[PDB]
Amino acid sequence: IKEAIQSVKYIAENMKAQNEAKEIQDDWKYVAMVIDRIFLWVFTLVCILGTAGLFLQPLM
Amino acid sequence: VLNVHHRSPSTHTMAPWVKRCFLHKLPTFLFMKRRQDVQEALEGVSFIAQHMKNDDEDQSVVEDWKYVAMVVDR
Amino acid sequence: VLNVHHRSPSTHTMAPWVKRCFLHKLPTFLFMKRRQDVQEALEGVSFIAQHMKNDDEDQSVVEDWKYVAMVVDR
Amino acid sequence: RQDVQEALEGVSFIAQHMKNDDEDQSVVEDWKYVAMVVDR
Amino acid sequence: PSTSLVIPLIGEYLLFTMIFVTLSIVITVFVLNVHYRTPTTHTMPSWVKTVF
Ligand SMILES: CCCCCCCCC
Repeated sequence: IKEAIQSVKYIAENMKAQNEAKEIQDDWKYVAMVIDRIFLWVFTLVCILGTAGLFLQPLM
Repeated sequence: VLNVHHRSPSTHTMAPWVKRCFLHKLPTFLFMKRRQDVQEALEGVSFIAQHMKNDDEDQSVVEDWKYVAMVVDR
Repeated sequence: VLNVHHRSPSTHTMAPWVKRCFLHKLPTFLFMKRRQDVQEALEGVSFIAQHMKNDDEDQSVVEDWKYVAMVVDR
Repeated sequence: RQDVQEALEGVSFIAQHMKNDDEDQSVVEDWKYVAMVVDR
Repeated sequence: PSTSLVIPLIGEYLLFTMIFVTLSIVITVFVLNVHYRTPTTHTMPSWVKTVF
């Protein structure tokens, strides 16, 4: 009788713990997305600067 | 078009222009057409219901992102 | 090292030597550091809770296999 | 009383659903083990 | 030819692009290691909460 109510309490605590772990995993994914974006901008600027200064500019 | 497939509500947020453009105009244009112990128990069951409703909302938004990627692909 | 990552609790048994070697000593050596209608409803809720407990145990064992793979990799 | 009756049917349906799900998981683990034996 | 006096601009461009694409794969293996990471195997630091 009380065992079923304690089991529902256990189910609620398990779902809360799984939700908190998924929050931590979303934070780990978001920091990787941030590193991905900063290196996208850095290598886009380096690629345009290299193809300008090394390929077209002396060759004109 | 592969990047807009894996967008989730925990990372991105769907802008209203990509709400209203890639779901209504172009799918119709490209032929897509879509006592004290008892008290804690009610609190736990209400928490379970809130969690399942939030999970269904997030799944609906990620299915929306998948359909947007499908429309851009076509 | 990719075979030991995909070892499940249902098909393999973790031996005590990999327990004592690849879980305790080497993660410190390599700087890792980790009423007949009513009565069946209660029995059903008890079965659901016990099955979620078994699922949590098997998930812990498969994450332990993943950590052993990570230690061998480093 | 009519509102009380459907919740017990819901709990029994959830129990039967999870039992069928566990049987399907056991059968697919059996298929995985057959693949493992043939590979070895 | 194999004249070592001066280097061509196109060979310099090929070497440049190979160096930066190799640095791109050594970055992308790091971001794949950062992505697939769980709280049951790693603890998240404090300075990464403010910077990244
Ligand atoms: C009291 C019924 C709870 C049912 C929980 C089911 C959870 C499915 C993820």
